[PDB]
Amino acid sequence: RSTTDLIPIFANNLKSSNKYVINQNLDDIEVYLRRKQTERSDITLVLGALLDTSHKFRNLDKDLCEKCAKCISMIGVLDVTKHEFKRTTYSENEVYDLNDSVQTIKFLIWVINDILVPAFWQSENPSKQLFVALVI
Amino acid sequence: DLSFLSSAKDKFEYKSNTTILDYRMERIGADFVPNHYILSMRKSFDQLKMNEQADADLGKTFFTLAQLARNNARLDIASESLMHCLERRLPQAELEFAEILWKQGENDRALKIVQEIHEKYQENSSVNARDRAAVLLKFTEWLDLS
Amino acid sequence: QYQDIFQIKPYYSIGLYYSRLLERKGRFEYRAISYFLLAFEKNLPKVITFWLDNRKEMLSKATEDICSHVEEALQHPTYIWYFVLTQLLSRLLAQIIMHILLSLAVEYPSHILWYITALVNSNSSKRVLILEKYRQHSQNPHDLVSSALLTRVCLQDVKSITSRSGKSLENVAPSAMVVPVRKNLDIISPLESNSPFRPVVSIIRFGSSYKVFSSLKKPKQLNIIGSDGNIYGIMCKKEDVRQDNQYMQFATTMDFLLSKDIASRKRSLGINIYSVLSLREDCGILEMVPNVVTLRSILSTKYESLKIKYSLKSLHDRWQHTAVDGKLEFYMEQVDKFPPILYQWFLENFPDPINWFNARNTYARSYAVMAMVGHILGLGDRHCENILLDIQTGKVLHVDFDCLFEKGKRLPTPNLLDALGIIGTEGTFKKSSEVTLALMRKNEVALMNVIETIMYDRNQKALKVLRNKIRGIDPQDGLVLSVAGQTETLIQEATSEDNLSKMYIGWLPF
Amino acid sequence: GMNNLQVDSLRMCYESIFRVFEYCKKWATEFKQNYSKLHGTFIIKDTKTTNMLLRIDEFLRTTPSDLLAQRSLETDSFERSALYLEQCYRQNPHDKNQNGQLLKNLQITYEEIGDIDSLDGVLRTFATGNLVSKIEELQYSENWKLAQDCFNVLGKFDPKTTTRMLKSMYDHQLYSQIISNSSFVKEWYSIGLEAANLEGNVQTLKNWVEQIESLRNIDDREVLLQYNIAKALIAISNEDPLRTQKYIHNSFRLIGTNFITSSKETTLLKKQNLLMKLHSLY
Repeated sequence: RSTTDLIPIFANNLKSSNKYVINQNLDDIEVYLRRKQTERSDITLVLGALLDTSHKFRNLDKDLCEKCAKCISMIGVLDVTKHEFKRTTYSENEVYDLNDSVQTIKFLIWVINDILVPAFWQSENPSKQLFVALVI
Repeated sequence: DLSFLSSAKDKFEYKSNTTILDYRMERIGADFVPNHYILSMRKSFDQLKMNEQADADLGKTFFTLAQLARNNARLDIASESLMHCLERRLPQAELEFAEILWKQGENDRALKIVQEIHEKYQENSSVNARDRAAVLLKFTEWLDLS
Repeated sequence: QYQDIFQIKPYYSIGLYYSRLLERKGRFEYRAISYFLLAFEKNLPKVITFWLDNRKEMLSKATEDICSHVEEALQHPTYIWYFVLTQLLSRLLAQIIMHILLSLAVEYPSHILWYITALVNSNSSKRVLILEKYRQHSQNPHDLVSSALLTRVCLQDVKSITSRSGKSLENVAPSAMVVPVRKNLDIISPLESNSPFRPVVSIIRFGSSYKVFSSLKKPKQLNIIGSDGNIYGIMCKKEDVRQDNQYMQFATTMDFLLSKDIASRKRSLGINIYSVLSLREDCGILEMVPNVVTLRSILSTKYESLKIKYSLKSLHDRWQHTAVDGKLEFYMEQVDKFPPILYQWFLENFPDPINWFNARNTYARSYAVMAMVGHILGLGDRHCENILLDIQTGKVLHVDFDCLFEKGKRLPTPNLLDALGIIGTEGTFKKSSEVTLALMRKNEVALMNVIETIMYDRNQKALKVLRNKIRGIDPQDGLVLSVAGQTETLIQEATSEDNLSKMYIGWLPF
Repeated sequence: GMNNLQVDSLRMCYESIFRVFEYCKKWATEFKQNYSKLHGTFIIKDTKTTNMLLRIDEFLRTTPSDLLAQRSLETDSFERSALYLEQCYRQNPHDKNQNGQLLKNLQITYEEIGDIDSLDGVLRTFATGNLVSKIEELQYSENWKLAQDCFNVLGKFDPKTTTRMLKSMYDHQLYSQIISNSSFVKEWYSIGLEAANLEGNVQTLKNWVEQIESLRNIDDREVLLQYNIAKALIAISNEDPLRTQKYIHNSFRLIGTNFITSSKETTLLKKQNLLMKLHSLY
């Protein structure tokens, strides 16, 4: 209870990509805000994630995005200019696998760290993880 | 005038009847309310008959009504009829609605439109232009005192 | 109109206020002074122009006027004046205004010595590098004593900094960029408040000055890079500090420019903010924003070899090539012969277009903010690098100019037109200029007390013009050009078309 | 042959194409500031060769007319569903028929983003259309009222203009009118039922429920949300707090499936509508 603004925990547990973890996180989010706001008184990214929650679950598992929608309705509608933090760009990150062999190193490590990590981590794939072992 | 207008069937006794009523309208006194009522009557009178003659006149007629309507402040029928008169597409069916956008605090955008209309009137492409010179004059005193 | 109003501070809200419409019909001067001052605290430039200014009777009625100063100070928190205090403190060298020479230390005694030292940075213009100047120089030791009862470690830097500035007038050994973390930096700033409050004493400090201390530009420059903290930028170059009129007015007007919840920030046409305070009447280094780009070199690079590359290098020379019709063809042709091949800047610099809009919906804001109060600017012309077509961040900030200097008459660009908008800077005339002209709200003292005073310094009529603008913005083109008419009129006033043709061939128009 | 299936594979190929396009922008920006640090931004045979390589890769720009076809794929993604269409018109055609046929999608690009500042800032600036079209476009501008008059009477006195009628009218938020306009075809319902709820009368909104539910099989995504919204507001006026929960929950299940959308895609203040009826639902 002492921990005050603990949004990033929601950020991380909604970044979690599995049904049960997100369910338990999200219903917790509801039960949270209900009482907490009945009392009195970051706010953006819970909705920011819930967007993806519904969007991925907009072809799978109606109920998931249902609970998502219920909670966001519970949340509100967020005046635009104040408190809007939608991203601007990503990482194509020119890294020069060409000359500057140091940047070749940068290029290679970039390839790994970008996506190969969760791929090597979250994937449910035996053989690819074998390629993972070998080429990692 | 009405009972007459359903007693004159031929396009010569009704057509003459048009001049008859045209003079008849003179006496009505300069007061809008009366002109309003009478013109409303004859306008209902058209679409009732749906024939070529007042077919080809009712938009001009409503326009005549809106003329008084806005020299004494109501554009209801002005826009409520411009659309109609554009099926018969008068040479004023544009510039006077420009004018009605003009009588309000609006002058500038209606002015871009009627500067285009001043180009279209040097490009008169029309009758000898004395009456039609008056409309170019009409846009003239936009900028005359802008 | 004031007495029960402070119940609707009411100390004097009645007596002369009994005549609170006397002007609608110094006793009443000071009456208005105090009234407009406390116009919000029992829940304009008038005094700021009476500092240096019947006569016996009003002076008798100025006794309460020349007396209630510290009365307001104690009664007031008490920081409203502090903005004007700093604005004057950038050039610090009726008792209600006569008590102001020591006001620099007065701001320090009761409250934040941090913002006080921020102002001391401005006072270092004389401290480093008058009956008030010498008084301040003496009282600086007294100022430190009063702050006490590392104070000298917040005041001894002026000697070394003045030595450095003089050596600049006179790459590392002469400078030896020194002084790790201390009270502040070259990062002069808003010092924000309520209108949290700790911002009023903003504490952007300098971790380690970069030891390069070198730039050597065409005019004057000696800059450094980030060696101090999160971000920085400064150049201890040679330039008269008088131009900061525009600089301070912009940062200040940013307030009302962000006044209302969505009623002044949706479009939120925005340009630039940072504060400054020089070390001498001819030199200084201060804060700014990032992504520096060179306008004139960019004009050269637009189409390089024998093409839209800038050909106005003889701006100082072809100024005599100004002509009516020959230079009409010349400059109109140069418009295409320096065409806008920089339209790539955003769209290509912001590809996938998720980026194009990401800063382009603010580029709309900014290049609508090119005309906050524009056509009355009446300043000088843009020679080579005046504008800053920065990237990675949409903005615009003109280079220094002055007021009403034509000499060839210069006045009474096309590259900005065709590229902009999407196929032309058409939206720039109206789309958000509306807002840029829809200003109108409650600046009833803003423009006067700040900007009108600044224009007067650098160089009811203005108030009637303000009221006309206000009412006209609210109505359908008021009576004259006052809404969309005003937008188009201002556009055409700033851009007499064939004048770009018939342009002074020094600038080779666009 | 295939529609969405083929388009999905084509968009995956266009994602790879977009990756490649963005790659060089990400790349050469690094490259030339690395060459500038080595005293020679473009002053190097290798730098020129690199620029030539980039030009060769870009040579899949491949008839900016073909790029016009690719933009004519008209991505749900608004941003470059603009960018190359921008290019398609920008310098290239300036051709009266080309210009006119493009003006159609230029307005649709402003519609894709949402903010229609170019409706009068580009289309009406170039006077696209006649005086009738000018009057219609004028509505958003401070002139909206008499235009609404005519654009209502014409709807009384050509049904496809009736939908535009209801849209503009509803856009003056004047639900208190559309409740009366034609309370005594399909696209109109979204307009009408909203007012039929908003004004709040247990007698006309009964009638709108009756009118909607009689339809064959709506099967349509729009109207059902507002239908749920309404069919809630019988119980509230008849005091059964049990079932109101059921209908509002079903409202969630709808809104949370179809109208709920992609993650971010440039949409901020226009999401409001969709999210704000949700807020009020809560």
